[PDB]
Amino acid sequence: FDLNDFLEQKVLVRMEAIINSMTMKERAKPEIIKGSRKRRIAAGSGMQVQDVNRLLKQFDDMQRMMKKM
RNA sequence: GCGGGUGUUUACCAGGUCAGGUCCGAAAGGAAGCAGCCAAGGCACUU
Repeated sequence: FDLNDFLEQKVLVRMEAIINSMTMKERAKPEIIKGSRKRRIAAGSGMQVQDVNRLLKQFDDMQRMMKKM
């Protein structure tokens, strides 16, 4: 379960836009997303880095909920 | 070696285009621009 499936699953428009600025590798291996990438992304989707982190924050909790059944 | 071709590779770090999202604007319209793609470079092979 990567950022892709989570993509298929109105704050949504923004959560989609953020993921839509990532590369295929970033959507598949979310951990490789550190500072520099975050800035590229944040700016790429007209967002604030803090927002991106929120997005990553959610997907993480969402991820865990998966790895429990 | 020069040129051509082919496979593959490359988040951002002044190439082009720019979905989605963003900014300015009441609006009409403007601005920037990630991913993709194209191009370009790399690693090889080839002619």
